[PDB]
Amino acid sequence: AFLPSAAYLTHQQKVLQLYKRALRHLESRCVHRDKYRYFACLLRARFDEHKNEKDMVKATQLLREAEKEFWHGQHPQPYIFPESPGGTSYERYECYKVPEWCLDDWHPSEKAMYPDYFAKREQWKKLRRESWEREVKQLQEETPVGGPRTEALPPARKQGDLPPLWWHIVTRPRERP
Amino acid sequence: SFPKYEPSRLASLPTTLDPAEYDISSETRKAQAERLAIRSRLKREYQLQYNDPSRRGVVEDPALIRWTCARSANVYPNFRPNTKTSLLGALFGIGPLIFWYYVFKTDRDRKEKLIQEGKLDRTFNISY
Amino acid sequence: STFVAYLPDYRMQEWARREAERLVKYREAHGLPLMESNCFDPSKIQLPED
Amino acid sequence: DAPPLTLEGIKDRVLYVLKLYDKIDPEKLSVNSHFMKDLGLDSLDQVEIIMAMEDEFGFEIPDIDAEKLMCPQEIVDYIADKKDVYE
Amino acid sequence: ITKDMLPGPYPKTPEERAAAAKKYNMRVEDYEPYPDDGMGYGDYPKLPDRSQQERDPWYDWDHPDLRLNWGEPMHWDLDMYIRNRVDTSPTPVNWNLMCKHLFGFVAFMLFMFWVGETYPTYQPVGPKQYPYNNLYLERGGDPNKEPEPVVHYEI
Amino acid sequence: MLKYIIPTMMLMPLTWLSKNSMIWINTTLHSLLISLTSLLLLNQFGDNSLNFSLTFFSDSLSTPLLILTMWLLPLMLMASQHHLSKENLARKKLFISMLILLQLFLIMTFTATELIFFYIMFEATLVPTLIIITRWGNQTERLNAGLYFLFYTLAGSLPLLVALIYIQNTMGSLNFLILQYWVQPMPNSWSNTFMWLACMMAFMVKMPLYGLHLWLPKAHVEAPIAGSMVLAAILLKLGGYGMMRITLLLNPITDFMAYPFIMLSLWGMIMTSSICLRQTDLKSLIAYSSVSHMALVIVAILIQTPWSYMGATALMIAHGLTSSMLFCLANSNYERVHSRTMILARGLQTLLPLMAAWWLLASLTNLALPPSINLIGELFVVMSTFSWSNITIILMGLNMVITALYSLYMLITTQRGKHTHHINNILPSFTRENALMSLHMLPLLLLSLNPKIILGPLY
Amino acid sequence: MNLFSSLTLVTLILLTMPIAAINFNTHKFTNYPLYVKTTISCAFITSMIPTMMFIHTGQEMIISNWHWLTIQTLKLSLSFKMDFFSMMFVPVALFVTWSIMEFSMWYMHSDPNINQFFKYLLLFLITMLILVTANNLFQLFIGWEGVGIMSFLLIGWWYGRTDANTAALQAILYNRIGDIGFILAMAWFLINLNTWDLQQIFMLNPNDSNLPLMGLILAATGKSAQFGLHPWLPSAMEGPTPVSALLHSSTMVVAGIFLLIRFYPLTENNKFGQSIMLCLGAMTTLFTAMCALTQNDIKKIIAFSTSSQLGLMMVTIGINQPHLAFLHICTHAFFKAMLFMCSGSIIHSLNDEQDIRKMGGLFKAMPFTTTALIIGSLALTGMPFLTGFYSKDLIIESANTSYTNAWALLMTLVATSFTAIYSTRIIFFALLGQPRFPTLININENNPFLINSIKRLLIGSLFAGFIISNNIPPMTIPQMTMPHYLKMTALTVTILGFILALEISNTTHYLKFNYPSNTFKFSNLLGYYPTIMHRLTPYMNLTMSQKSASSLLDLIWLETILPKTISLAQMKMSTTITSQKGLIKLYFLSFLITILISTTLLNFHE
Amino acid sequence: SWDKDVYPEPPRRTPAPSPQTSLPNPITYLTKAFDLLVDRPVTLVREFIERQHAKNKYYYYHREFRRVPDITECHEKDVLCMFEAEMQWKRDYKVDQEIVNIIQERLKACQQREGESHRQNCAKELQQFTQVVKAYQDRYHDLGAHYSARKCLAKQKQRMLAERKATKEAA
Repeated sequence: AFLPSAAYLTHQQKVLQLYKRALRHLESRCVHRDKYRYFACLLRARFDEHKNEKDMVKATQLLREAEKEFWHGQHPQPYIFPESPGGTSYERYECYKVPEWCLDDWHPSEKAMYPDYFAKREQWKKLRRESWEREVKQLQEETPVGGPRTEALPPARKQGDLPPLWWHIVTRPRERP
Repeated sequence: SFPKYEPSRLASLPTTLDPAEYDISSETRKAQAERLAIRSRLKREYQLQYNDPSRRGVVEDPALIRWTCARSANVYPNFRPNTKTSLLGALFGIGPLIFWYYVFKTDRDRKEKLIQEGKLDRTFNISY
Repeated sequence: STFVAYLPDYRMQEWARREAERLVKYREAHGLPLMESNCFDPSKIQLPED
Repeated sequence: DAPPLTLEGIKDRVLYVLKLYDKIDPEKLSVNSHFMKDLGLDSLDQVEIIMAMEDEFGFEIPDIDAEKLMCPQEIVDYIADKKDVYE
Repeated sequence: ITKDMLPGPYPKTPEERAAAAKKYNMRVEDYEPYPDDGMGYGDYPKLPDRSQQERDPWYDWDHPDLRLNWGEPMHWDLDMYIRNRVDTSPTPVNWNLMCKHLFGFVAFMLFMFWVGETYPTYQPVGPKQYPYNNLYLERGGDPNKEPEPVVHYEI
Repeated sequence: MLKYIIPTMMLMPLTWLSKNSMIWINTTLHSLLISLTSLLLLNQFGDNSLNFSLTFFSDSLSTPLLILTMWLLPLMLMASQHHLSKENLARKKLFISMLILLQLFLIMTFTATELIFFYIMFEATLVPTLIIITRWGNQTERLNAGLYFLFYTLAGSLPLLVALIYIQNTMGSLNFLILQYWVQPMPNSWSNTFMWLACMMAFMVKMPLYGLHLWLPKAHVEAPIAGSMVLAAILLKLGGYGMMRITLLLNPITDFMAYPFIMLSLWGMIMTSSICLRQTDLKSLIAYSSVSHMALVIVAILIQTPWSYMGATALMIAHGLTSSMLFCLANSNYERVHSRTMILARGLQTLLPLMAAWWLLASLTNLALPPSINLIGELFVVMSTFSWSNITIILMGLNMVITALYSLYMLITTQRGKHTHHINNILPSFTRENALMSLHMLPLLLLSLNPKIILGPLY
Repeated sequence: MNLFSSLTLVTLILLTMPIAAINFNTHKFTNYPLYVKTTISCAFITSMIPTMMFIHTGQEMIISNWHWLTIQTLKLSLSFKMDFFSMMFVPVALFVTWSIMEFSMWYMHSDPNINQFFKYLLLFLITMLILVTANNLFQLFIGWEGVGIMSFLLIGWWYGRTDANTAALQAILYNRIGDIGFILAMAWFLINLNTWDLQQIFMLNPNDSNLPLMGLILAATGKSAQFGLHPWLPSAMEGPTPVSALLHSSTMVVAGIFLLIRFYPLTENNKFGQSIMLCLGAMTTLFTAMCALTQNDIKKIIAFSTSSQLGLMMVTIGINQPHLAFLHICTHAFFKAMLFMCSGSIIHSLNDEQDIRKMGGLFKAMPFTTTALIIGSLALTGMPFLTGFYSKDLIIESANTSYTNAWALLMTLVATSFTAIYSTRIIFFALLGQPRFPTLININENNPFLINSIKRLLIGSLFAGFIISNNIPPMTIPQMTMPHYLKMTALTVTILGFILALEISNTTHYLKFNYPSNTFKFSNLLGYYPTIMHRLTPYMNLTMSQKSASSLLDLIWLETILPKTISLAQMKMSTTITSQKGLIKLYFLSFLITILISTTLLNFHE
Repeated sequence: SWDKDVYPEPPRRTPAPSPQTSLPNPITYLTKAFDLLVDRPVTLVREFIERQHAKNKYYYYHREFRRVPDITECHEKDVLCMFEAEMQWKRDYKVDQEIVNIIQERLKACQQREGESHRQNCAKELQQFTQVVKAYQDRYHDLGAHYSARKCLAKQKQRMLAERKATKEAA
């Protein structure tokens, strides 16, 4: 469907996604732990009934009818974790995730009260500006004709070389500022 | 049995119920590979223009400028006056105006006729 | 703000209230009605004869 | 309120949750054990184990990331990078 | 910016459509322009009319709030389909079933309220008996005129 | 009014004789001094106008507009002194000269005793605004906007000239006091129909009336900040003042004449407001908000009731100040992000807290939050129009939704949400910008205490 | 006179001075929430003293202390009206807001911007004190828009979460519809009575008073979250929990009900408005109770509960018993603040896990919180000799022995049963049962602020209902002679609801699986009301904003009619004029034709 | 101070507080503490300010206007006296608006003062208010936003003509 590395979802991935969503919806509909455990064992037995199959078309519309049945028997209000999207606490503290580059706009009066941290930040900035050239040199040659086919990035190859395009992942803001 | 999902303009079909997602033909495979390659090339261009230490400014997004110019300034050079546009302009451009004018003229004529015959309660109405 | 807070009795409006403080004081003493329904004297009006 | 967590505690809790599983044994369970190659389980067992840690730590791990959490050290790595350990 | 990277007229023949698809960085088959009804859409393609909520949030986007990648050719009505506005996510129940259920429920309750207004309920007692001609003087009646006196007796 | 014209004519060599680094400070100091001396026009009466000579007079209507104009000019010099820092010294001095000439033209126009002087000065206000728009504008197609503005104004105002000369040749004079004392009723004839049209269409063009408002969404966008402010906060009120003066002369035909035009606003201010629901350009959104407020002004003036007049002038002053502040906010954000796209810059509260506070205050004053002047004016207009007819409350009430439905929307997308990743040139707030926005906002909150000086000539 | 007016005005000034104190600040404050909490408590005492003197004597007054505007024949002045409603509403709101100070001081200690939060909430209380003590209608308008705007701000406290922004925009839209109704009522009163004061409105007593009554009904529907404009109150649950406990439960949501309480002499002589309010209230309380029957989020459940109580208060307004509704406000605020505040304590104690399906076993882990929740639920149900019994049960005694609508009373009783059902459902799921939270137990409530605050609210819910019900002057005639089967109606309905809800929870506890019925899908998707209209009402607007107003008319057709046709004709005939071949013979032939036409066809020489 | 006739007030009748319980009322002690703490220093400050006022006293006067012939004794298109007539008419309009404000204040004060007996104890105030607003509507209503003395004169002539046809159709 829409994945970063693969261009499609295989049959195994579809089955596992259906199993996980079915377990989540069954846990939502079966609030008490023991009823949920019993019906999870029943659902695992039902899934293992058709595990050993040799015809791909049979697995195809078996998965179609299973997804239709799961759509019919879903919870209208499924349980959502607080940090998951759609939850009550989703992307809340993202309002407080101030990016690091704003620290480059501070006054020298308020930069003098954190000397050591700003010295270490200067060292990190120097490391970034000396690693950018060799990281783009690494990414230029490794890229084949027509650009990269997948979104996966090559890792660090030579000793002393940082991975390409690493700044906006390593220096991303913390979860709890 | 089950109640089959009937999609509408404000209720899209679920992605896992789509038959086209369950197609394993080769043409869908090359289409998915081609769109993945296009998306990977655009993503690579973005994070190349994004992680540059020398750059301190706005990374230009051509798609956003394209969308704004399509919405704002490219609507009149690609307009042809035909029967559909004329009918939609006559139904929506002057219809509400004449309807509102008629209902307000009727209401004001009724109010003036009631006032001039001395039946409307205007005893304490001294602010106008 | 000092200037607009201290305009000298703007538009004579406050004065009008003081004038009202006189006028009803007159008209509550001589038994006259509170306010006439004619702005001008009707004895100095010549209606068009028909 | 909201006490911090350390990486040693993270692997202790993950091995604690793993060691209560009835399709696993507490003898050859280690922190560098592949679930199907060196331990011998199923893919259904894999997704159910991922769901077990999702219920344990109170947040949802997406399926695209869930397919690759294949050893207990990799699960500890994903929890470590999610929860910002060693601050 | 440059002139040939900007939208133009409606393409007709295959090679103009291929040039437009190259400009809009989609496939030549996924580029479906709006029909030439003379409305002003130009060569802008028709996205499948889906809200940004329908996109997977677990994907890492360049713009996480809009769930849109950099340089991705957006919908013609993208400002309608933002996460703070009109959505098109699937619902657990059918839309027409939802509409007929809601309309039938509100119509049944309004009819019940109508038939209850027609058929009231009360306590089987008489009226509130008031003194002084049903309180004529306290209700603002003029004391100079004497209305018809009502008199309330014992029972 | 020769105590204010001569200070501006002396400000002209003051900006033609200063050094290359001292033009802004000297012009700002002396224009603020003139703004301080501008308060002497408040010596008004509830029954008479303050007349100085045969050519200049000022009642309680033109006085707030004058104070707003020569208070706005120093704000203009502050707002336009950064993006012209790369310009030539001669062109910078020419820009200040055009602004000073425009202020002189406006203060001569607002105190015109006779209507022909008002008309010629009203058309004379075209030249510096057109020059500024077609010279210092940023976008490519600014010539089209300048041509549209000039031609809409001239095609409106030439039948106004013909009607004014016809009135002067017919009755004998064009003094406003004499016309107040020599007024004659106009019967319901087709000659009086075309007389009303010729006397009105210029002001309906410059208000602008819905249908003829197309010169606003262009000329408010591609113009610079000073031209945008002089287009949004003065000239529409110039047309409104002209319509207020003229409508005395056209009774009682208007009582059966203004039925379409009023309703041409009474629906239009709905759908134009709906355009602000679907706008990708912030400056166009501000311009369409100005269109809606001026349509409300059109309805209030055309129904010619007293409470409508008070609401019209109060909403005029409040909307002028609010639109100038919003245009300054748009200019500051455009300077920071180098794009007028609203969807681009997001989450500015996490980076700019004080600017977010100013955005919140400007948006709150735009949606008529009591007890600000905008709520007073719009409430008086709603009372007057409900006195006119009942059902029109709906045509105002739904607007009460849609205004909020865009203004807070303009507050949300530019301020609230996850901030943009690739934008990393958001500097901290300049002291000049904060000073300019406080000078925009604090007079409004101070006039909220004492609104009795800006409620019209008949309070 | 001397003590009363001075004490009320210094209560207002004491409450408004920390805003200036924080706006004239240069350094960093040392416990600014402690300072504002002390200010709130001192204002509570300073407002409770004239309340005590009013209880002693019965003294009411009106102070027009600042001549602001003298516009035409209308006079607008800063006027405060101290009557029974303001007298017995201000200290209750101040005490609840004092508990909100303490709970917010405990709760938001991890937030670095807590000073701005407390400033926002204090200035909200300023706006609401302007609302409830307003004499003229313009001051009530000021308070209305102030509390609406600051409700928008406090809902959008977390601006990075777009869901909160959507909820705030939805609340603003519904409050603007309420403002539509209020502005219509304002306009009719000014036109037909030439006043904005309540005194002249009460003195004049107009006969055909249907239109302002409908305007005020629309305003109360907009603000008090009645049916048709309800879902913003449950949708605004994504803000902070002290905001939900103070604003969206006890103080803000009763503003329209308070406004219609203030206008009792106008609705005391009109059957149509009373019937309309009664039907609307019954609709609201039954629909909101049915929506609250099968929900899973606790704060959503309590929001639907306070909307149902608002509908019940609308019902008891509609049967011409307004001071019963005011007593129900004064009794409702305490235990609703208690329930929301204990819920927020539980939510913070369990790492922000808000669903009730991941709960249980908190009966003994949270003893004080369980006691507070049990007492709050009992006061909600109508447990005798609690606070709610001193109001709610009483309106039941007035809901049967009156010339009223039958269906409205029927769904009022069914709504009472539903309130009992969901209260014991929340008790059964959150407190009782077995634990379901993740294995890291962080249950802790030993904080002096939280304990003292919930203790104060507990004492309030225990005794304030008795104090208010025995201290208010007798305003109307209570019903006494009435049969036995009608007397036990509220208690029998509550007990039947408790029994049925216990049975359905027990059947849920068994080992069975059932596919969901259509009734469960109706009661779980909020009556299908936010699922349909909020996907249809904006969309049908917004396409009109693009394909009918922006692109079709204001960019094409309006550009085509006046300027472009003129320009096209100009350029076309200019191209026809200047297309000469330069031949002099053609020019002289045209001269000949012109001369012939002038001599014959025009006859220019006569 | 204010004149008692233009803003009348009936004399107050405050009951004597008769105690029936043994519990002392705290409101009396609160009033005593208020008078001991607040009334004395404020009274001393006001006495000092009054002494400072009485050191230096100066007078201000109320402006008056004599009578000019009104708009009905003016030649048409003759500005130099009809301007004075219009000026006096506008001054009379302002004073009359203030009179209506006085009557409205009287009515509202009567309603608030009498409280729950407003339906019976304020008949005179409501009658005078109805009379003054009827006369105000008969004088100034429906003039328009550009009102002048000519418009009011025309409206008065129209009203008297309607009265004349009313008595002619009734005789």
